[PDB]
Amino acid sequence: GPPSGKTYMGWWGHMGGPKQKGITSYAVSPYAQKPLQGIFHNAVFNSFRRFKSQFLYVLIPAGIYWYWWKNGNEYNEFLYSKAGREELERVNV
Amino acid sequence: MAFRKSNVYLSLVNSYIIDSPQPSSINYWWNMGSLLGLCLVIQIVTGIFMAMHYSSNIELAFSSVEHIMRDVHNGYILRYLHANGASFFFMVMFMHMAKGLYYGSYRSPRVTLWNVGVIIFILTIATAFLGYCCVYGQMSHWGATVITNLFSAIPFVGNDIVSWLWGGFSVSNPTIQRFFALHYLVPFIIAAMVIMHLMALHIHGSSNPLGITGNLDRIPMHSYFIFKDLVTVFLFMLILALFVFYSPNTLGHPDNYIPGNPLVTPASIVPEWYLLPFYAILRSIPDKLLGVITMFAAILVLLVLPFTDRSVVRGNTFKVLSKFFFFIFVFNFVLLGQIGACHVEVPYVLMGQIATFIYFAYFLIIVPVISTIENVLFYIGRVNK
Amino acid sequence: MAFRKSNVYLSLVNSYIIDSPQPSSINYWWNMGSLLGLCLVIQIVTGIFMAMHYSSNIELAFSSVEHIMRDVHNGYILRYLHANGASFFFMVMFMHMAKGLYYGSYRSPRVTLWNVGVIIFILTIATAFLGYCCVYGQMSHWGATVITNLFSAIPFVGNDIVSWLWGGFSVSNPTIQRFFALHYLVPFIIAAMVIMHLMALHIHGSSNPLGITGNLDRIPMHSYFIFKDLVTVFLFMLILALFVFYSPNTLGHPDNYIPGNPLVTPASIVPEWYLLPFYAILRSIPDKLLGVITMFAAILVLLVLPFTDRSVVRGNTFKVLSKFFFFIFVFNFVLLGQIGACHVEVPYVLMGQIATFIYFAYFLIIVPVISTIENVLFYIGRVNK
Amino acid sequence: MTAAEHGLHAPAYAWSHNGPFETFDHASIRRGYQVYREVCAACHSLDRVAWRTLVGVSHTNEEVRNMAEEFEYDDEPDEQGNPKKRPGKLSDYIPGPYPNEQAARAANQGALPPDLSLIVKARHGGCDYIFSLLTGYPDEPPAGVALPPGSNYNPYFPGGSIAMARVLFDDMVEYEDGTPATTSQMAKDVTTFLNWCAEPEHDERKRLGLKTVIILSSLYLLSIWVKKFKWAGIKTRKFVFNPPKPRK
Amino acid sequence: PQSFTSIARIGDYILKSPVLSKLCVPVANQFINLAGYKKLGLKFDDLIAEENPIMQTALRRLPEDESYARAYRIIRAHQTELTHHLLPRNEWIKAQEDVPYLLPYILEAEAAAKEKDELDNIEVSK
Amino acid sequence: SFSSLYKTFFKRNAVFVGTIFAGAFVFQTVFDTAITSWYENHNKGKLWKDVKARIAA
Amino acid sequence: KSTYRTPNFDDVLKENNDADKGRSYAYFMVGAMGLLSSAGAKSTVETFISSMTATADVLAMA
Ligand code: HEM
Ligand code: HEM
Ligand code: HEM
Ligand code: HEM
Ligand code: HEM
Ligand SMILES: COc1c(O)c(C)c(C/C=C(\C)CC/C=C(\C)CC/C=C(\C)CC/C=C(\C)CC/C=C(\C)CCC=C(C)C)c(O)c1OC
Ligand SMILES: COc1c(O)c(C)c(C/C=C(\C)CC/C=C(\C)CC/C=C(\C)CC/C=C(\C)CC/C=C(\C)CCC=C(C)C)c(O)c1OC
Ligand SMILES: CCCCCCCCCCCO[C@@H]1O[C@H](CO)[C@@H](O[C@H]2O[C@H](CO)[C@@H](O)[C@H](O)[C@H]2O)[C@H](O)[C@H]1O
Ligand SMILES: O=C1C(O)=C([C@H]2CC[C@H](c3ccc(Cl)cc3)CC2)C(=O)c2ccccc21
Ligand SMILES: O=C1C(O)=C([C@H]2CC[C@H](c3ccc(Cl)cc3)CC2)C(=O)c2ccccc21
Repeated sequence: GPPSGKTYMGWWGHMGGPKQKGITSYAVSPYAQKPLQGIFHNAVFNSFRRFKSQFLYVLIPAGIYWYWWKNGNEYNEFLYSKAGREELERVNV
Repeated sequence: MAFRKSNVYLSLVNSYIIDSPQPSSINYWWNMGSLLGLCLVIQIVTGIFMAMHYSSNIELAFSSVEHIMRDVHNGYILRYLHANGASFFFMVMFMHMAKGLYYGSYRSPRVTLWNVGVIIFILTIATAFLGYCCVYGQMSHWGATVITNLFSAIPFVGNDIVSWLWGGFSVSNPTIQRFFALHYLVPFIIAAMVIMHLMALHIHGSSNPLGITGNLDRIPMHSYFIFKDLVTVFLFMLILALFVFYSPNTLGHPDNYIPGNPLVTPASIVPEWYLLPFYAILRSIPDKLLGVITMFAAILVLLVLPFTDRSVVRGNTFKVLSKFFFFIFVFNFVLLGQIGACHVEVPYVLMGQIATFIYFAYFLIIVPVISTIENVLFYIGRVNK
Repeated sequence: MAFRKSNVYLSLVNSYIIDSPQPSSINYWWNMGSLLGLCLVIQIVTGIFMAMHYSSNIELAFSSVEHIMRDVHNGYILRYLHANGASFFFMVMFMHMAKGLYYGSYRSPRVTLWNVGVIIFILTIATAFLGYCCVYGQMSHWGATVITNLFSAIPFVGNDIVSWLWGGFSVSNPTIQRFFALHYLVPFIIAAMVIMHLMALHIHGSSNPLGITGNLDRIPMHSYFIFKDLVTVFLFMLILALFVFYSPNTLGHPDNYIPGNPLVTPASIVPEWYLLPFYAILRSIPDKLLGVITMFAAILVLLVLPFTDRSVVRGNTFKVLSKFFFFIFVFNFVLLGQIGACHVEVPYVLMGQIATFIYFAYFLIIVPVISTIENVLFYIGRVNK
Repeated sequence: MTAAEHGLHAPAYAWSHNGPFETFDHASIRRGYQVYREVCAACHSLDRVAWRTLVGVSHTNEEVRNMAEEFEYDDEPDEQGNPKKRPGKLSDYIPGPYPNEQAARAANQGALPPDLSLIVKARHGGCDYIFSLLTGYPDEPPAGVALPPGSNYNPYFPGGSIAMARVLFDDMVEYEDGTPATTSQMAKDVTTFLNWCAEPEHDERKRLGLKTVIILSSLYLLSIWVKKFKWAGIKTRKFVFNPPKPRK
Repeated sequence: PQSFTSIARIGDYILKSPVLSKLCVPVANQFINLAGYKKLGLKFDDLIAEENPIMQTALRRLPEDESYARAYRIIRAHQTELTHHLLPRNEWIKAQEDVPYLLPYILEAEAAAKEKDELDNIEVSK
Repeated sequence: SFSSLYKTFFKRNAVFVGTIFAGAFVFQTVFDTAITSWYENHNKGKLWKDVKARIAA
Repeated sequence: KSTYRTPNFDDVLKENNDADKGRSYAYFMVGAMGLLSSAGAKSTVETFISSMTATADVLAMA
């Protein structure tokens, strides 16, 4: 194995990060817990929070886009209708 | 040491699939490359098994696929899986590329990682196109005419290139036969390339839905993500099962059960969905040479993204102004696609034009602007003086 | 550090082709794997380029190759190169496998290295056979009958396997078509496998025509061997040029310019030369099941070679009794081949039988014997008491 | 696009097979073949369908052997080197009315009647659009629409001008089972038969589809469960911070 | 890679002008809220992407107990983020906390670099 | 799934690779049994078998 | 605080009715997935292989 180029990742025991002191972790065996850890009840009060916190950032842009869609759509059905052939002969040439 | 670590072969297996240190915090978005490798494998298995009964002669071509449909045992399952799968390949790949924009994966040290995926994406379009030209229905023969013809756009030599590339006067027989052969070749090139793609991925490891450093809380891909990835997998197969058995053509164009005919283009030229947004961009340009260029540029521009992102953080996650336009971008891109399906009628053309602008402007203009602003909001939005 | 070392991609390139530390003492024998990789590349390029004009339908099949011959521009060069090249592939590969016996490369730590090449050698026979069945001349249709039929030798299920594998009553159309498709697939498997083969090679590095440790006088593959390998390369192309333009069929069987016919086997059944020594071994056995087994065993037995070599040194180089039988082995193997060409007449059958014995006895008997003796000559041939 | 160039949208009739659990109506298919045989065979090839393929679907082994031999396919030359006919076998493909593209057009004012074997997929809407173009030949080409010589009007075709004249006229087919040989019953059948023709695998395809999903769904839910289990230590994992005396 | 030295220039200017400052900072304040990040115990200097030399001059330099601090937050971040939740409301970093603890060094180092860049290409007039 | 009804067979170990394959082998017949039944019934009258019934020639 | 001072999983941990339901539920989970997977993997293979049995349009027993 020749030299390797330095990066920002290493493997365990030299992962690359800064030198941890102070934190203390605790966990419990996946056997040692309720099957269905926390389902329904209060785990769903979040299925509306994970929603709220973001929806606008999608809806607002989806909105802008879906109304713009509907508009010229309507507008096209018109100028290709009877009631529209007028405007057509003008807009189109 | 353990054997899987020591062996020349199993050490790779271990170090990319078992003992790999992943950020502890990554979510189901990251399951896409996994599900990407799964499609490529579905493409290659079902393809080969089908090729065993395929004929690439311009006569037998259209029929032989009907042969695979009417005659070969489970052959219809072979086709609907190949075809629907190619689509899911493309969806999943967009979602994979999405994820990379949103969390700003394209961003150093991951540039090469990113860049290579742009090569893969290119090769996957090249691949799937050829596989389409191999059915030899209507959409096939005319698809194959236009793509061959993109090369005329090349100054001087351009027509000849096309003639060559055709092996004669028209998209004829020496054409479907090379399109079959090149369809065989290329998927191995994707796989070749998926390997360098995974090598880049490997030396830096995955990012996170927080755009901070992973190196403080890693966990090993086995058995978490191996099991996590298994959830997206089955789900993937389910929807794919749904299409394949119940909606086998809810994704294809009926013009393609018509034997290709070199004298008569249809009058409903809708191309593949995953292709539409480019068809749109192409059409948007009333000039031949420029139009071509702009279509290709629609994909290349993806390479500036690490320079134009001016930010100081990777990720739209803590980025309101960034999120917002990011979904304008997504939604533009879908609209652009709707534009591809509709006729070159009004206001559609002009709508098409505006989206196209929005498209490139997002990489080239919105992003470096917004991100520079967003740096400055981050400063004055706290400090004293 | 330098860039070629630092880059994710160029570091491999460097470490396997530029900066690799080779034993200082290795000779032109070692140029074989290099020249091996070159054939595999000649096989794959010319193959694909030919496939563009090939049809794998049992009708058009024989003709389409004539098409490639009479019509496709430089198409005859495409064929004579594909075909003659496959042969040179096989020569060079035997010489490569020779070299490995003689200098006792098969010998730890290089077992896996060795073993994998046995897999490659198997896949190359599988590959080239299918490529033959794709001409669909006489030798093709009957070659393809017998190999398909080796599977009947399998207890019970054996006939069905063959029926399956045929896709019908005889080596028919669903056969040549799968034989074409599998011919496409497999060479990528060889290449896949050449990579693990080169990985094994890499972690131990090459041996030497002295069977001692390299680690005291290494030099880097660039620019010595890169240039050394270039000498064997051109020379290789020269003889290949010689055949290809002047002796294009001095290596093929004329029965194959005859369109295959399922009712009428010829009466001169000479199979390919690189295959002959096995044809011989096969025939040598008046029992069907056993005969098959012994043919396959003729290749597998190659895997015991690191156990039966009892010696204490790697290499026939300082080994008189070893050299001697080693060339009996080579020369047997060639004779065995001559036996394959001649009719099952006398004394040929009985000569065939004796060579076959000599063959397996060389791995299983001569070698561990001789080498154990040779250990003891090495002791008493010096020391006092 | 003017609603005239597009063609009128065929409506969502409620077919026997629509739905995830619905085999064709084989009785219906059986009728369509007669409606096929007596009416449209006059002009339309059905070349990618083979006699045997009918057996077990619309008919019985002889029933299809009978039909089969009513036609003389080409057959290998005698010992002299001169042609011969022969009846059909079940191994055969139902022969086209015409000997080539030309005579098909000669017999139709230069129109090329589409081979029907794949029609229910080579058209948008398909089953519906097939029914509707067949029960949608209205009496007269709407006020103002001026129709060419040898062309009919249909709202369901694009730009109405269809080179195929109407062909369903109540009872022209003698429904062997004894059903109202109407035009909306003559039609609904050839559609259900033509559906089959382009999608023979159909009933198995949903059968297997059924299995695939039930198993695959279960795997999905099963996989999920499993995941939360293996994650359970990481999910409920809980840290704490205690700053440390400054000395290093 | 828009420069911090450059964000300083712009953001200092805006902070100084009582004209600008009154217009901008309300929004900026509104922004560094909508970000969500102080709800994952994150100070803003935590977020700064590190895979580049300057930040690695700037973390090697960052006082010990300060790095232990960073650390806990960064792990607390990930941990919570993966729990698909937000912290106990009273664990959130409070508006007075989100202080540019890192920014001097980043600036300290940026400065140092731009200097060396210059001093590598310093020309001469005779 | 009840802790008694499971632990009976398997005590406190998972399923074993071969028992799996065994179940798989059995399940695969038991399933294609059920589902092919429920489907032939759901489509009663419609099957060519049901139509072969009435129709005579 | 002291490091021994052990956080609360009383929400997560099950009441001591049985320290063996969180194992038994899991194994029937992992196990029935194991089962079905295989059972599917089996069929997937069966399918491609049978892709090679004689096409529907050949068996000319004539
Ligand atoms: C054959 C197609 C592809 C395969 C097999 C593939 C595979 C993968 C895999 C397995 C990962 C790790 C899991 C994940 O992060 O999603 C990944 C991540 C990534 N991919 Fe791909 N990918 C493909 C397409 C692409 C494309 C088309 C691009 C860009 C145009 C791309 C760029 C990236 C980047 C930058 C990451 C790092 C994401 C992160 O930091 O989490 N990939 N890819
Ligand atoms: C990246 C991998 C692949 C992609 C994206 C891809 C894409 C496609 C597409 C879109 C079609 C037309 C499908 C249809 O509408 O019927 C097709 C057809 C076909 N492909 Fe592939 N293909 C891939 C790999 C392969 C491989 C490895 C083979 C091996 C022989 C193969 C063999 C075929 C054959 C014989 C057809 C014609 C039959 C059919 O259309 O279903 N493909 N391909
Ligand atoms: C695709 C076919 C093959 C390729 C591309 C290939 C490639 C190579 C290369 C490049 C080398 C280094 C140069 C040399 O030592 O000759 C090598 C050596 C070696 N090969 Fe192969 N080879 C092939 C076939 C085989 C086969 C068929 C076997 C055994 C059955 C084998 C076993 C070995 C061994 C044991 C060495 C080490 C030789 C030494 O110590 O010098 N190879 N091979
Ligand atoms: C290890 C690599 C290969 C070997 C050893 C091999 C072997 C052969 C052989 C012995 C023949 C019969 C040659 C003759 O007597 O005319 C053949 C034919 C053929 N091969 Fe390959 N082949 C290989 C790779 C490929 C590849 C990658 C392709 C890609 C399409 C290909 C395509 C063909 C075609 C179309 C033919 C029929 C035309 C001809 O026979 O020259 N081969 N192959
Ligand atoms: C069940 C009975 C029949 C059905 C379902 C049927 C169906 C069709 C269909 C689907 C088309 C395709 C037009 C399109 O959708 O674009 C067509 C066209 C045509 N049909 Fe028929 N047909 C039937 C009977 C007949 C008969 C009896 C004749 C003449 C004796 C005939 C002559 C033609 C001709 C000449 C065309 C060409 C029209 C064009 O090019 O637009 N058909 N038919
Ligand atoms: C850094 O983070 C990671 C991460 O690294 C990985 C690896 C995964 C897991 C992802 C993967 C394992 C994806 C890997 C993708 C691949 C390996 C794709 C490569 C696929 C190929 C190269 C296809 C090659 C296929 C063949 C040769 C099969 C063809 C053989 C055939 C057809 C034989 C059949 C023929 C006959 C005649 C029977 C993650 O989820 C992840 O996220 C946390
Ligand atoms: C330890 O000692 C060594 C040693 O290690 C090495 C490496 C060498 C040098 C040997 C080598 C470099 C051998 C390497 C062999 C290979 C790299 C073979 C691998 C070849 C492939 C994997 C083939 C793959 C080919 C393709 C994908 C090409 C196909 C592309 C095509 C056909 C495009 C054309 C199509 C169109 C439409 C234009 C030595 O000489 C040596 O001795 C001292
Ligand atoms: C790609 C195609 C895949 C096809 C389908 C694969 C099916 C996989 C089935 C494998 C079953 O493999 C099974 O795994 C279980 C763990 O759940 C193993 O159980 C083992 O570890 C468990 C703990 O998890 C212990 O209780 C037990 O004492 C031990 O034997 C067992 O040895 C093996 O019998
Ligand atoms: O006219 C076209 C056309 O222009 C495309 C388009 C779709 C996008 C293609 C494309 C090629 C390369 C890239 Cl990198 C992206 C998209 C270019 C051809 C088609 O796919 C098509 C299909 C069937 C009939 C006609 C047509
Ligand atoms: O009868 C045979 C025959 O037996 C072989 C033989 C040659 C060696 C083959 C072989 C197969 C596999 C291996 Cl690992 C080695 C050799 C087996 C078939 C032929 O190649 C052949 C070619 C043309 C006509 C007839 C025949």
